[PDB]
Order: sequence, then C-alpha cells, then structure tokens
Amino acid sequence: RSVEDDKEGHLVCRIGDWLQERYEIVGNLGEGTFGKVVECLDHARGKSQVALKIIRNVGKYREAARLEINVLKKIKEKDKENKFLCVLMSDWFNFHGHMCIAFELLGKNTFEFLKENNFQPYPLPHVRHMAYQLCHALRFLHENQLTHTDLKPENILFVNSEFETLYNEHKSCEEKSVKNTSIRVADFGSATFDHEHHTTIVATRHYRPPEVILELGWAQPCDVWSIGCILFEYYRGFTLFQTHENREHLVMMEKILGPIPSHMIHRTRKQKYFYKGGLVWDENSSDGRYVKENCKPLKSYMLQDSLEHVQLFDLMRRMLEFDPAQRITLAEALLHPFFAGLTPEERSFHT
Ligand SMILES: CN1CCCN(C)C(=O)COc2cc(ccc2OCC(=O)NC2CCCC2)Nc2ncnc3[nH]cc(c23)C1
Repeated sequence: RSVEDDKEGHLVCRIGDWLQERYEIVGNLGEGTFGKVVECLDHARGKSQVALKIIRNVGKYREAARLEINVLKKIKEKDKENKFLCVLMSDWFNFHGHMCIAFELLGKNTFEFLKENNFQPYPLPHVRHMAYQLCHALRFLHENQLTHTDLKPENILFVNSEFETLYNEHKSCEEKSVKNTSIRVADFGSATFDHEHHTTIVATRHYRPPEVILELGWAQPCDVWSIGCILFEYYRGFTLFQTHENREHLVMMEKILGPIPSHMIHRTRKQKYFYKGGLVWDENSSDGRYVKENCKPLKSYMLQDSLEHVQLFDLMRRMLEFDPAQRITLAEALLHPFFAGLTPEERSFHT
C-alpha cells in the first residue's frame, strides 16, 4: 500500500487502513479545507473510539496543526482532569506529512445539527444549557490567559447528537430535538495566550467583534462577542450578522445594537468607515438596501415575551456591548439570572 494524496494534498483514506500500527479506520465523519476527520478504533487502547483529524500534506496546514498540538498540550497541563468541556487530544503524529490529532469521538457539531433540523432553532431550555456550558468552558480558558478567537457553532459539538423526532406544535412540520444537550468546545489552533503575538484580524467574520474590525486590539472579550452571536443563532436558527464586508457589518451592528460609541470612532485608524463622526455608507447599493430591509433592533427578534426570553436577551445584549472593556465577562455572565432556569443536573454538570 503506497500512501496516496489527492490533488489538494488530502490523504486518500480507506476503511480497514491502519495508521501508527494502531488506529484502524472504520468510518468518515467530516472534511474541510484543513483535511479530513475519520472515525477509528484504537487497538493500543482496547479498541476505543477515536475521531482522527488528518491534516492536508501542505506546509502551511502542517505548520498550523503543529501550533494546534502545542496549544492543546498547554491546555491539558492546566486541566489535567478534563473538567472544563474542551476537546483535548489523546495523541498526535506526522503520518508522511499529514499531521494527525486523535480526539474523543463526539456527535454532530451544533451547526450541522441545526442544518439537519432545517434551521429550526433550538428551544430556549437547550439554548440556556448550551450557553451555560460555553460560559463555563471559556471562563476557564480566560482565567488561564487564553483567548480562543474563533468560536462558532461548527466548533461546538454535542457529546451525543441522538434526537427525538416531534411534530412542531405551531407549524405544519417535524422537528428534531437533541436528547442530551452536553457540548464540548473544539478547534484551538488559533487560540492565543496573553503574552503571544496578536494578529490584527481574528475570528470568522460573522462572529467577529467591532474592536477587531476597527483594529483597536483584542483580548478575551472577543470570545464573549462571538458567544453572543452564537446564542442568537441557536435561538433563531439564522445568523445575527449575515455579512461579507466590514462597512456593511458595522452598519448591521448599528441597526441591531445602536450607535457605535464615539470614543471608539475617535481612536480607530479605520476612518474610511466614517464621515462627520458617523458611519458612512451607500443606502441605495445592494448591501445598503439589504441591511435597511433586514436588520432590526435586537429586541425585535424575541420569540416570546416571558421572563426567560427577556433574560436571554438582556444577557445577549451585554455580550454584544460595543466597548470590549464594558462588555460582560463570562464570570459575570455565569451569575446572570438567565441561568436560574437550569435544572440542578445541568447546573452541576451531571448531564
Ligand atoms: C476534529 N474535529 C474538529 C475539526 C474541525 N472542525 C471544527 C470541523 O471540521 C467542523 O465540522 C465538523 C467537525 C467534525 C466532524 C464533522 C464536521 O463537519 C461535517 C462535515 O465535514 N461533513 C462532511 C460532508 C461530507 C461527509 C462529511 N468533528 C468531529 N466529529 C466527531 N468527533 C469529533 N471529535 C473531535 C472532533 C470531532 C473535532
């Protein structure tokens, strides 16, 4: 058996193949621009289930996965008992140029689940539990001088994504409801410690905070903004900022959240976004008309009036504060009355 790569550097993988004289491939899980995710049995560890992330054999991806491995090591040192809901590695190796990182086997990521539910949103109790877990996991990294920088639904995975199929009460359709809402945070390859180099731009655009857009520098509050975005997405089933471009995104922020504080406008070197101290944009352009038609004040997106919905929206708005210094921290978020709704099993992490 020659090892074969396709034209983009992906490993050609077959069921039955072994790697490191140990990992037997038994299924497919995923593929992205990074490589593939395959399900293996680990024959050195009693045929335990493994998700093996196999990185393209392309220098820059190999360099990034090396950075990811080094981060994952540091994270494990700080959480040896694996209590803080992070997806840590059990092993790593260079398989003929392909970096491979072995992880626990999980269910569907939270985007894929929403998508296979035809974008019907998670119910509030699931959203609440998921919020709590995310605040917990990330508070732990924040207190250990780490920022994730790339939180998004697809990097958050259910431990088990099995679901009940129910008839939607108020629509003429079926709905998939996850049976257990325990989640884990993955993909630490861009995670950055306080003392390490901070690139000008971080985050996937839809989850990217205004301080990064305005090139004001960033730290842990970046993750809080992303969390606010993710929670909106879970609750409504569509993205908060369905945007492709900076000026448009800022306009959306203004329409949904209110004016950008003038102290941030005064400090940014990105003055091309502003004119007479206000955002400058073409209301008659395609993006202009799109934003004017579609972006409404945040509170308008509430599905019900009841206390738990109001509390969710209070918390999201605090996570979506423009000023990163004023934005809610996750330690504070975990004291929010929204979380009074959690069952004792959810609150004590016995799910
Ligand atoms: C390695 N893994 C982070 C990888 C990087 N990352 C965050 C993603 O890629 C997100 O999207 C997926 C991740 C997994 C599987 C499928 C995904 O997408 C669907 C897709 O590709 N469909 C493909 C379409 C064609 C067929 C499959 N990941 C996991 N799945 C199961 N257990 C796991 N343990 C740890 C991980 C993991 C973390």
